[PDB]
Amino acid sequence: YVPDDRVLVTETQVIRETLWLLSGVKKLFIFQLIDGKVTVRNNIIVTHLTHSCLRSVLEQIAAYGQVVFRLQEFIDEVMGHSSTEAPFRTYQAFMWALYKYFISFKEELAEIEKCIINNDTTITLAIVVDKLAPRLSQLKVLHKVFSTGVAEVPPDTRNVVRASHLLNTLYKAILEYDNVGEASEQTVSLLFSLWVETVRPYLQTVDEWIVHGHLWDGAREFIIQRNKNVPVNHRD
Amino acid sequence: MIHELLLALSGYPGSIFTWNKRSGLQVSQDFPFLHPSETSVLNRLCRLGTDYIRFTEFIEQYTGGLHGIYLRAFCTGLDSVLQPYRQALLDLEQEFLGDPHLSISHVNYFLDQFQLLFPSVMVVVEQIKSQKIHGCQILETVYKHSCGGLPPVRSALEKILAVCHGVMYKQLSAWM
Amino acid sequence: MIHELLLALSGYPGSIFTWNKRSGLQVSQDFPFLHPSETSVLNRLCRLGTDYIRFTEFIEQYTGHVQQQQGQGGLHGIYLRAFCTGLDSVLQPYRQALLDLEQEFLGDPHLSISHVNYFLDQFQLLFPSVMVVVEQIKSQKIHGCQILETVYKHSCGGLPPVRSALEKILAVCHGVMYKQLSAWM
Amino acid sequence: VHDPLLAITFELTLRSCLYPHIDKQYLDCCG
Amino acid sequence: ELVKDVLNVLIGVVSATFSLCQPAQAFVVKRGVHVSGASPESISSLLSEVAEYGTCYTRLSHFSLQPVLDSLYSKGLVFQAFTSGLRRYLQYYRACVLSTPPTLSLLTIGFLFKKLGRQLRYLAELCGVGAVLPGTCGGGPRAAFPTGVKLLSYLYQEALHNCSNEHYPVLLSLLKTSCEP
Repeated sequence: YVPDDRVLVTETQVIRETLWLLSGVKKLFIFQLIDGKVTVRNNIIVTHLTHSCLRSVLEQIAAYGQVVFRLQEFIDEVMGHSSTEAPFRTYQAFMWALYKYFISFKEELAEIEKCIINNDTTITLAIVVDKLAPRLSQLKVLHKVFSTGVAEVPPDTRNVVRASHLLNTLYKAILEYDNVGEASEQTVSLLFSLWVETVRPYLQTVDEWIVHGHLWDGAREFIIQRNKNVPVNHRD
Repeated sequence: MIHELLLALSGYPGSIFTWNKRSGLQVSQDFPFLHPSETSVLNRLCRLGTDYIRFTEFIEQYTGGLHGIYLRAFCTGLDSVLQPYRQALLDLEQEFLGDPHLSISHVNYFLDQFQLLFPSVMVVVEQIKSQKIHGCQILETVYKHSCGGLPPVRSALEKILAVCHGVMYKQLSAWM
Repeated sequence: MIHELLLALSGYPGSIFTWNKRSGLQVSQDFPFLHPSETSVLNRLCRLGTDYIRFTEFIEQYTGHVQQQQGQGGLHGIYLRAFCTGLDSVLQPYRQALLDLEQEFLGDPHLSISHVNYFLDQFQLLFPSVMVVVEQIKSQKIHGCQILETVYKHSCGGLPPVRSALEKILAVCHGVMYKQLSAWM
Repeated sequence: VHDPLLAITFELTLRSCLYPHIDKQYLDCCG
Repeated sequence: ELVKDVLNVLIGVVSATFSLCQPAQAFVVKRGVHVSGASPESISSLLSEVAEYGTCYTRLSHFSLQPVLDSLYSKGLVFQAFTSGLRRYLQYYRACVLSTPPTLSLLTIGFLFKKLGRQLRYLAELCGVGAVLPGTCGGGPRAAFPTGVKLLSYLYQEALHNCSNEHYPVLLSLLKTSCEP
């Protein structure tokens, strides 16, 4: 048999690679991405790990890596980094809440990194993987919500359709997870926070139009499109 | 070996412990490093790991066929019964990191309390799959084995069952 | 690779971070000692420093550079000066954030770049948003009070932090508008 | 106003404490 | 460690320098170029901005320090009042420079003093002397500073021009003192 050349990276370095991947980072030597599909690098070996089991766990992290990468890409697209005065105003609220969640997740990853760098305490792949288990539970639900709200129709031409659809896939999935039980109460709380900080723009538009009496929206965001409001006041 | 196994018992099978649909995690090789008969010990131990992949699959697909909110609650409970089986595989590695002479039989002994909870929860899960007990009759198949008699699996199925009542006490508290 | 980061983000390049006017701040992209994983993180951080340098340049260009000596809204104006005055004060918390970072790095001598990424990730979103606000003024040569509208229309941004940040600037510029109204009226 | 009343399986009922705001606003506005 | 010098570079010292000379030919501030002791180029550049503040302090301090001498025929009584008020400000600026902690971090010193640095550079450019020798042009121009009613009026038009900006209190104080004669 002919042995195959493999990089022989250290197991400790692998957790550092996983941690920066789980935070917003690209072009890591582990988890090489090719077409927006983060995939475990073909040849990595470690001392106290066989190739196959290492591939299996690394792929299992990379599956979550794809979710975090796509959410980061969406956030990047609508952070202002990129028309003339086209504030979507609901996609921005949704990404803002998503960003808050990603900040807290990044804080937990930062604490783990600090523990990894300076101590004699052993942090290995199994320890960290099972330590992030509550966050990993959140990420899959978040991926489903995003993959239905924003990726249902890939061409996604119309804008009022996008806004209504996103609000209506949050209001629906909260009902779906409302009666799963009182077992964790984690998923439902996450989804509810997303809903509140995604409906804030619509209800601001409401309250403004309610008391100040002038409907005020751009990109045809709101559902009662005042397409005919421009000239009708002339008729009396 | 003692890290490949302390991960193969977890989800990730590896080359040594090849996974197969008909039977899961059966290492089948003649190895100089392992003692000849240690495979048999490893087979008995891999029953536990095989079961673990089976539950993990089952929780994955939920949370035409089976569907409901109760399969989104039984599986959440099946995560909690398995939580002390994850922590108890972390602790094994923590001990094995330091002690360099400790052998497989400590894995056997330490993970021997999980050869009573798991086999008799597996019959519950295969019952729920072979018979499409989708709705409120899931409480029946949990309460029918919760009488039990083997205390590890009599309290395990109790943790599972109480969650299902947690769903039923909000479905029948919205109603009342 | 640690203290140099704070220097560059403070907005003065080092040999490791070559400033080119075209590419802003840019890592050399080739050092055998560091693996490519950290490079991308560094570039992401450098985007913020690039925006800070561009901001400081524009501010220096149009505020206090002359004793009021071609006067024109794009070129000069009390409102333009007010915008610069607001921009630097809105950028002040970035200054304070970098300051607290240096204190904590004095406290601890081995801190990963991810920690810096965290503590600065809130400005990572605010700075790009303000960039278009300045960019439209430069491109459209916006004149006089029309800057007030230009910032107001981005006051409907769906980012609450960006909204409050720009609101501060509009308060400052409403300062000068109210001031000119305070003589004629 | 939604958030204060929020801060004190009851999800539809949670939404049911957000409609009386519209009802009051319309009650003042029909006036 | 080197920062102690920089703290006193805010004041006139010799560790860093204000050679009263033609910009960058003999005019100098101590710097390490190419080979240096634990001083990558960026450190020198940061020291260079603090140096800009330092040169402005030294030039402005000379401009105001030069007293009437009791035979100031070229300038006026009102210019003498102007210089007195300016020195009042300079004394306050020196006091803040002193009030800086001796133990402070390298970046933090400059970030702490940014606002006062730009304020002072503006004040320098307000006067011809401070405007002259900016570092981007020689000492040759030597722009004539107005004196008398010309000076008073020039100050007031600058007050109108720069009314709204953060720098206006300084101008108001100078004008209050200057008008008294």
